[PDB]
Amino acid sequence: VQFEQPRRCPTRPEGQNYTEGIAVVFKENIAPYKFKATMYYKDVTVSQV
Amino acid sequence: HQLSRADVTTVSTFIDLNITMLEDHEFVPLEVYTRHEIKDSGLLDYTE
Repeated sequence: VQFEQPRRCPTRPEGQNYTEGIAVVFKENIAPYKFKATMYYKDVTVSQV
Repeated sequence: HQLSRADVTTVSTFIDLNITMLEDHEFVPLEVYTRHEIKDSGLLDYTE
């Protein structure tokens, strides 16, 4: 018999490469468009007594 | 005569240890009810 000779050891994987950056994350807009309006009308009442 | 190492039986002094990496996992979006379903669960919609 003979002793097994040294095995090839695992290596540390390269690792992940990361790009630094700034981000803005946008979602679907669900907010209604809002604006200002002015109503001009006249309450007309006719009473029969 | 000479001979190859493969001609001699091999016994190991090494202790085995088998480590495997945790594989990648992808999480998909998943909701029980969407907003459309929640809004549609009303019987009358005042706006409509």
